[PDB]
Amino acid sequence: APRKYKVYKIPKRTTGFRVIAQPAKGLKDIQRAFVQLYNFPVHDASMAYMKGKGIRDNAAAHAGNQYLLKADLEDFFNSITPAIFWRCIEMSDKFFIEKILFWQPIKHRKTKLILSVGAPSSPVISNFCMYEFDNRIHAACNKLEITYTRYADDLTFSCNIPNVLKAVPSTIEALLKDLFGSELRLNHSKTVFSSKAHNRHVTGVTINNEETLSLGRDRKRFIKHLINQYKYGLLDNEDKAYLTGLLAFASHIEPGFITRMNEKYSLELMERL
Amino acid sequence: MTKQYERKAKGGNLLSAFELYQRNTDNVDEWFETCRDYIQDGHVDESGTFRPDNAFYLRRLTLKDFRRFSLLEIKFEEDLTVIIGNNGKGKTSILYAIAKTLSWFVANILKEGGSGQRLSELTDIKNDAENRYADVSSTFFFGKGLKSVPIRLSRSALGTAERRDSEVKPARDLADIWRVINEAKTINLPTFALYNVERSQPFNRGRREERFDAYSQALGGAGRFDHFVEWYIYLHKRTISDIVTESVQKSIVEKSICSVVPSISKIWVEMTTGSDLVKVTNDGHDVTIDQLSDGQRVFLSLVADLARRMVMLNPLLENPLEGRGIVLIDEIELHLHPKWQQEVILNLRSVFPNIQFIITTHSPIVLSTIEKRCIREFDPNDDGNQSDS
Amino acid sequence: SWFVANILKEGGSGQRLSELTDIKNDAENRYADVSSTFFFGKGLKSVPIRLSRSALGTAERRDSEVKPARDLADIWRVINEAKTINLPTFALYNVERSQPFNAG
Amino acid sequence: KIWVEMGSDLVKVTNDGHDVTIDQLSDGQRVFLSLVADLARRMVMLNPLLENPLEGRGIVLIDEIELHLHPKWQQEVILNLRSVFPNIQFIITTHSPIVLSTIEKRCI
Amino acid sequence: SWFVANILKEGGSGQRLSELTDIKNDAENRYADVSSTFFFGKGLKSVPIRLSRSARDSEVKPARDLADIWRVINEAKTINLPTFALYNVERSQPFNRNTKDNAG
Amino acid sequence: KIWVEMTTGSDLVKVTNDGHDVTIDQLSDGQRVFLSLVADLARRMVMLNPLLENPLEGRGIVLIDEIELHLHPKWQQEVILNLRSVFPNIQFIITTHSPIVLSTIEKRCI
RNA sequence: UAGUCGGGUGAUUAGCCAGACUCUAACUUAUUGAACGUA
Ligand SMILES: Nc1ncnc2c1ncn2[C@@H]1O[C@H](COP(=O)(O)OP(=O)(O)OP(=O)(O)O)[C@@H](O)[C@H]1O
Ligand SMILES: [Mg+2]
Repeated sequence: APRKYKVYKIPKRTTGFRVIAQPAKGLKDIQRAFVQLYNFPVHDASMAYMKGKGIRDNAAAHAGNQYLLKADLEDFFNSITPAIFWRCIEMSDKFFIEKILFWQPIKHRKTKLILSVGAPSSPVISNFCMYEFDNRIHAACNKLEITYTRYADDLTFSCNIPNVLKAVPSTIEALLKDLFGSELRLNHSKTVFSSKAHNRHVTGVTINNEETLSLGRDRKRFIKHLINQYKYGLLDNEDKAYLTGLLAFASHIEPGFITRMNEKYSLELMERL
Repeated sequence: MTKQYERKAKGGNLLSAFELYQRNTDNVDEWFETCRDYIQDGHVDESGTFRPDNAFYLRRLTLKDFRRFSLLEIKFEEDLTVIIGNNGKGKTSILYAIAKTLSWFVANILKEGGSGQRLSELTDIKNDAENRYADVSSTFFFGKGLKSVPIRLSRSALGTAERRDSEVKPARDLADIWRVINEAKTINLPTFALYNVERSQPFNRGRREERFDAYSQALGGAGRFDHFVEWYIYLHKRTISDIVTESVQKSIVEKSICSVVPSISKIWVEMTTGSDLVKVTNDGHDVTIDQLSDGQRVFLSLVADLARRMVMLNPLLENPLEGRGIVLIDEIELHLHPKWQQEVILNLRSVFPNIQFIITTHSPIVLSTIEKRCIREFDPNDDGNQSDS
Repeated sequence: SWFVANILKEGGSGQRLSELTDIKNDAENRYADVSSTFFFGKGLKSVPIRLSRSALGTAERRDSEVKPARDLADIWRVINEAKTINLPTFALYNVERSQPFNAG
Repeated sequence: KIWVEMGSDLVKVTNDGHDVTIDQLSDGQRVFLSLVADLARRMVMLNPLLENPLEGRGIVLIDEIELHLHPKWQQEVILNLRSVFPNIQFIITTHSPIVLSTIEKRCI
Repeated sequence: SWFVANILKEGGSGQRLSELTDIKNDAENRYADVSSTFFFGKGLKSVPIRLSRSARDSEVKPARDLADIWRVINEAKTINLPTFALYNVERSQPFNRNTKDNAG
Repeated sequence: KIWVEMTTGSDLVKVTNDGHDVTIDQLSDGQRVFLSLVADLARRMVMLNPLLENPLEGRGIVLIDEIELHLHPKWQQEVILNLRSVFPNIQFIITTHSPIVLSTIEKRCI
């Protein structure tokens, strides 16, 4: 149900906590069944929370560009409400859909209905809400030779032609106010411009100055200190599993790094882990 | 997660190291040292000037719907940024917003959970705006560890039933680090000042020897030359003796004042009468501060407040004037003869080197030797209501 | 003063201690507490209060704990507003009362 | 344009095309407005028989006339003052030598 | 100020020079003299007035006479009085924003 | 009694109240009032008696309403032990509520 | 000059090679959810 959620805190990698609301099991299954019953329109540029297309593809969409820009939607999930969903459906019996889809974080606000990050159905509705937003933004971008993707609160644009992304921020805002009234809003504090002169990266994947995806020198040094420790067996159980997971991540994003690590010490060492 | 914070702090992330300090041994000897050396490390370069290993300095301001502006961005140069325009554009609103964002730093170094200044729901939101709320977003920088410290002083318009929370929590966190580390062991704190037009006032006629009175009425606009005179008399009384860091503080402020202000060559305190008044050797004639002119008095009431706030806020720094901070000045040309206007900044940013001066002016002759990277210029036609020079 | 502030106005914040005078100058603690217990009838035989004040630059904001006294004062105010009830008469008289000597 | 808007009687001025208040006015716009409106009031009150009270007489002193004023505005302050106060004697001190360019050397 | 005061009421007395600040610090005489000279057109023409202050009196009679003439003439019938005004940096002040009803 | 400036950065008054060396703020309020009265009288009498070896031996009339105001009984029992010995030639006209001060005054002077 | 990308040595540091620079990085969130692995 809308109130059938459980709230908790998960910490942050630097300081502070984040508040999550995982649904109950029965409504979890009900919303999964609803997701299966009707598939929602989704734009290709939304390379997040879909089969196959992962972080690597979203970051590689901008590999072959030298000027990078992006903005972060302010309070993405919690802004979506019944009105946004139904306007999106109309633009292209219904009360139980409202009940199943949404969350009520306040005991008194029966109408304060929003998507939670925990909800397994939240990704599908989030992608569905911006089907025309992505349509128009990508149409404009490709009209001006701009590659645009969105990793779920990370609207990324890239291009090679100088002084074109400058108008893109404003564009975004305008379109937003046409589509979702004035409810969902951008985060002007996070908007970042970068070039081949600074530290570009999309969704955590670094983009080096040679138009290839990379783990970044930071990690490439961190999980090689970890490997040098494993060489002398100075890790632990959880730490060793952490190194294994990080090596798997580096294999997925930058297989060349794994090959070079193998050449560094051996093949059997990484088969062991 | 002791492990993830451990990894971050070992990388160099200051926030994770401080969080480890707040969990271990505090209900450790390693993470406390990391956090303190992060905010205490530095080197003396060729020019004999202490330089931080991590520099604290504003980086970006974004005024969304704030007074005249509907959107603006200033890459505060890290060190000197003179916003040259002319009346009606908003060079005072920028410093007002910056001071009100630094007020949270000051409030949360005064006391955890403190409260800083706030935008106004009557005079800070653009009247033509459709949002009916103003947002002063900002981002500071404090080194590789805390490369980005966001803040957002936001305020809705009076009568609109839609508040707008302010995101000051990162400021709370960084100020928490400063204050807690200062308590555990003495460190050097950041200086924050606002010298707007209100610093021009008649020379009318707390303990003043603390270290946290450097923050009293620091972002109001006038400074406190009353407090400076009181504290300087205090220093004189405490350091006559034979005729001590009080003596060194006194000498530092004396040299600062006698160097920045050209008319003033000496300054001391006399009590051969029953008054205990300050004498200034202005223009070669010994006088009192009441007898000083309007441009020899503010040019003193600025440098004196700054030097005071920076000797008794950077106690361990060999030269306290080299400490860090963010100083706003709203009209550097106030009451100053044009010849004075032509060398104000060249000397102001020569005895306060590591300070980020966000200065504003309308006299194009202030920008005499100032590099073009430091100048932000609202075009007379393309007025300030558009997102440099 | 807290009882007065809360009986008069809802959420009223009575007088607070002073960081400049109401803290012992020589105290390793670096905060001052003024705790006090009250007795109001057979029920609520112990209404506590603390007025705390810490110097500037201390890690924990040593804070007054005035919740129960505020609750009792709010009970006074609410029950008085509903029906008239005689209320406490707090007063102070120092050596300053030796001083020479609007219908609303 | 300057007018009074009714229920707290705000003074509204069309500054640079936008209706602001004396609070939402620069430090030079408001200071010049003060130094002008004060004289306007004084002379309207002390010259009740003149059909144009601004023509009255007197001595008006202004120290640092260029205070809170950018160079363009410095270049035309005294001239406008003399145009609205033809007969008032004006004794004006200053330190910025770009207001002198619009006066005769007789008055320096 | 003498001219101004002597118009409000008969025998007024305008301000005088300060003793601490208005006298030259190195003066060999220890007193300051300010000798002004106005022209009232051609009717009364010259009008001297000298203020003084020691660390010495002031001859202010001509101003008293001229202001008395203005005052009596205005009392008998309305005239146009002069406008004496000074503006210093103290006009640079925040807009108080606090209106007051002074009842005429 | 001294003034301590050239220490503590402020000017404080210091006394030897009861053998201590304290600040005058630690003195009892009644002692402070009596101190102010005595100092005022001494200053006035040294101003008005320039040609005199001890100016305190000058003439005059001093009135004191409630000489024992705010003074603890232990101080009342010593107030008037030195008024005449230090101000011989001045007529004191005092009024009082306390008998403890009367235990030091003759009936001739009551 | 500065920042930045991240090829090897050495062991999250230091330090040697490359390089490129629209006014213009700031490495994020777990148990949901994708993607990696593992079993
Ligand atoms: N709430 C507001 N709404 C609309 N315009 C405003 C508002 N606040 C200020 N302004 C604008 O500010 C302008 C005055 O300039 P401002 O005071 O902001 O800085 P400045 O003039 O450059 O520097 P200083 O005030 O020190 O002289 C007004 O003309 C007015 O148009
Ligand atoms: Mg002046």
